[PDB]
Amino acid sequence: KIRTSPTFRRPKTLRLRRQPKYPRKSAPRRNKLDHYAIIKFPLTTESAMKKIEDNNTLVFIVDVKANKHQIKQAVKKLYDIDVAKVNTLIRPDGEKKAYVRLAPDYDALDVANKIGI
Amino acid sequence: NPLFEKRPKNFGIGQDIQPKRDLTRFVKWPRYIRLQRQRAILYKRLKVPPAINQFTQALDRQTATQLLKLAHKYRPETKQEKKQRLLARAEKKAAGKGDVPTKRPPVLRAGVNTVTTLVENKKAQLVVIAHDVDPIELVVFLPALCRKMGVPYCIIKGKARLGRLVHRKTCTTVAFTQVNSEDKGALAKLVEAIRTNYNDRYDEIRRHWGGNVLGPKSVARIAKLEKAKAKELA
Amino acid sequence: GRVIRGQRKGAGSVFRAHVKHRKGAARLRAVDFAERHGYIKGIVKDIIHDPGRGAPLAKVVFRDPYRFKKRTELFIAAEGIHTGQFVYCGKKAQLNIGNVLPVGTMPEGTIVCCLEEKPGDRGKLARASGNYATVISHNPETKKTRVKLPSGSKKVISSANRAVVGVVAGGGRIDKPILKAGRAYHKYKAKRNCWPRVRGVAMNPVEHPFGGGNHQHIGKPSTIRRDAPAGRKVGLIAARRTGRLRGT
Amino acid sequence: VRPKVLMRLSKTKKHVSRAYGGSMCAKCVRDRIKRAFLIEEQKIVVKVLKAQAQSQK
Amino acid sequence: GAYKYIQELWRKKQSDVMRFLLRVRCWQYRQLSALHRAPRPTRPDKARRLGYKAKQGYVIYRIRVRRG
RNA sequence: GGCGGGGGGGCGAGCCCGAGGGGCUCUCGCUUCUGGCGCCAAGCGCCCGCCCGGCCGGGCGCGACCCGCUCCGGGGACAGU
RNA sequence: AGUCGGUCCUGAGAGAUGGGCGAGCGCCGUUCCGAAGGGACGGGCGAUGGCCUCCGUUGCCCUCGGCCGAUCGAAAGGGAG
Ligand SMILES: [Mg+2]
Ligand SMILES: [Mg+2]
Ligand SMILES: [Mg+2]
Ligand SMILES: [Mg+2]
Ligand SMILES: [Mg+2]
Ligand SMILES: [Mg+2]
Ligand SMILES: [Mg+2]
Ligand SMILES: [Mg+2]
Ligand SMILES: [Mg+2]
Ligand SMILES: [Mg+2]
Ligand SMILES: [Mg+2]
Repeated sequence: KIRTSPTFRRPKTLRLRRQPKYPRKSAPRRNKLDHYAIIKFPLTTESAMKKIEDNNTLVFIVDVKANKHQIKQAVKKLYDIDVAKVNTLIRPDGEKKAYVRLAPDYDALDVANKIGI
Repeated sequence: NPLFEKRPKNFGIGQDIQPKRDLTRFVKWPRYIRLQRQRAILYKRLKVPPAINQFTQALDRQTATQLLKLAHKYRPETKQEKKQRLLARAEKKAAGKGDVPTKRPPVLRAGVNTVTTLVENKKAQLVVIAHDVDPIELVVFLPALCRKMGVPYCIIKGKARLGRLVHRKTCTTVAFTQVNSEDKGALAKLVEAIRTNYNDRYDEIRRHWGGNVLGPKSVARIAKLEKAKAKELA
Repeated sequence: GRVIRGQRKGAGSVFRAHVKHRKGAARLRAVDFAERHGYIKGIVKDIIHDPGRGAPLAKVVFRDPYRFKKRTELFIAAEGIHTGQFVYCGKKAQLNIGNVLPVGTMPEGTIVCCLEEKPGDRGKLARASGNYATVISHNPETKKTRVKLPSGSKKVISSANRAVVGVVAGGGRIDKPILKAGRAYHKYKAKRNCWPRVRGVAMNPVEHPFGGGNHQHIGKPSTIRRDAPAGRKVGLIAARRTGRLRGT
Repeated sequence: VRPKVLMRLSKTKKHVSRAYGGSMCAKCVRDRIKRAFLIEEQKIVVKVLKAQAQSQK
Repeated sequence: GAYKYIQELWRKKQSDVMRFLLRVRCWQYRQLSALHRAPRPTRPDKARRLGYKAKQGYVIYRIRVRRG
């Protein structure tokens, strides 16, 4: 056992994987940010309908804790429509207005009827 | 066979590199090594008092093994058979109305106070003292006490080695108290040999001032200083 | 009173050394096996200007005898070395300019520089631009050595320490009159803020023990001893003599 | 180009076909040849000269 | 039996047998850190008359202060 | 990161007797004409399942000497506190 | 908004553990009195699962891995499009 290094470095000793004996909050703390609490209002204004005629671009208001991926998940999972891209902004009254341009198949007008705007 | 060379490197200075040599003396140990390495040195620099270098005047290797086989057979009852004895004889003494199926158990005693009572009242006959109980206060009253009482004592090596005949980690002291039938003849054959070193030479052990040994670097310095001073004389 | 200027140096607030663009310290090789039983081959790559120093600053390359690696170390550029020299350093180094070697192996009369105070501290005495110690009066037993430092006070040092042979380049730097305030200003701007020589007479009662009075005069005797408290050791500190020199 | 550009270029637009390709200035290559030859001859000459120093002396 | 002898040997703390043992242990502790764990009390009498019963739950922290 | 001891070495004159030989006592060591390269072992001595006396992958020793109580130098019972 | 920028990086400096000090909240301090790498590819065995051909996942083992110390610090410096 001929130690050819002039430092005594710390020996790599065993380390255990953690195994608890019991849960520590009894249940998974469920996601309160589902595909319902993300997408609050569809926007109905002058500019956000001009988008829907000529641009195939639905406009929503989304909770600010969401991101560009979860909006695409919520719009598919509620409305059965595809999403091309999301374009988000923290609106300066506080909410996150989210401009969603759909696929070239699905129609901005027929979906606008079925949600009512 | 055909074309294999030998390439000899020259490992001198300013040329072909050094190998992976020994490097045991030259390594920065952690703080807990260099304490425990200088500490063994530090006994050998300072002049120890005679009351504590009674250790390192130890019972030799031949005698202590003869003593351990003697001490192996008064091994106390382990808690598995302490369990088994009490569960056995309680049923035996209830089925055959056993008043005494046990006369006397002979065993060695363990611990210092269980020894020191028996030495003060002449109740034990051979005393076995460990080497390495690091509070040395627990020792230096024993070899004068067994001197004044006249119970022969031995200084032996391995505080764990006393523990192995007691089923415990350290044991520090074992007093042979009640010898067997076939074992007193074993005992006086030893107590002769143990008085021969320790008890008879108590005026010699009283004045062993160990230590005061320098380092071999500076000792070799004075030995070379003898040669030139002998060159003054030659 | 208020805290004087020379007391305000000791916090290192605006008086720390301007030390960003400095190119590294200037030390020798730490004493290893090769230099104590032989010599080792090294090449000067290039010599650099270390700002805040008027001496030039060498940068010598080597080879590590224990790991396959080249080491780049920074000597002080003694006079006459050029890029591409084989500085050979160690105990049995052959006596030329630049070859650092112990004082017990050079003969007395050897004009050296960057020699060491006590062995193994990597170069302390006579480092500045144009200074030289000269080993004189060896002691064979009791391995010691008298050296004349660039003051004149013969210190005796332990003789296991090494000295790069020759004078430090930049000899006779100060012979240029600086001659305008900006060139005085730029010299000390690279060093540290030690420039404001605002005289103790011109300033007030509070801020220096000399000031005040309706005429710019001291009044207090300017020889203040070393038994003084801090912020009193002003003027000529414990001067054993004063006035203009004479002969020696 | 810039160092972060250099992941894009091909491994001909970053060096020269020579040994010591993109690192030595092609005059130092043909001086490291001449210097590594003429010193190594002097190793052999001095080894067999000092072999003859160990021969007749 | 022996806790009277430990008491009496540690009592006279100026004699030769003990002034070695005090002086080495004064060297022994000074190279260690400011606070650490002695695993068991180095005066087993003196801990025991203050409340130490040698079982689990009781720790000794050997601790160092500066004089003056 | 090669410290002090003991062994190794005539490619050494040492310092002597003296016939081969003797170590009384020393010397230290395997790099200086050049802006080159250098690591991660060659080689040997061994023990293995391998193929009938063969063939493939492994292991250790020596190559890189033994022991030892501080890493090596520098102070020193002063400085210091 | 991948390609405008913050994010990332270090500069002067600011800052925790180790350690020191302190009656004390804590201050000094930035490699200093330190067992401060948890990574690696390859050899090896042991397990595991897929299509147990062969792969894939860990267990530990031989080898290197100056760890030159964390981390913050620029919307004008460095910074792919
Ligand atoms: Mg002036
Ligand atoms: Mg002025
Ligand atoms: Mg004024
Ligand atoms: Mg005043
Ligand atoms: Mg415990
Ligand atoms: Mg685009
Ligand atoms: Mg702390
Ligand atoms: Mg701090
Ligand atoms: Mg940052
Ligand atoms: Mg910028
Ligand atoms: Mg860019």
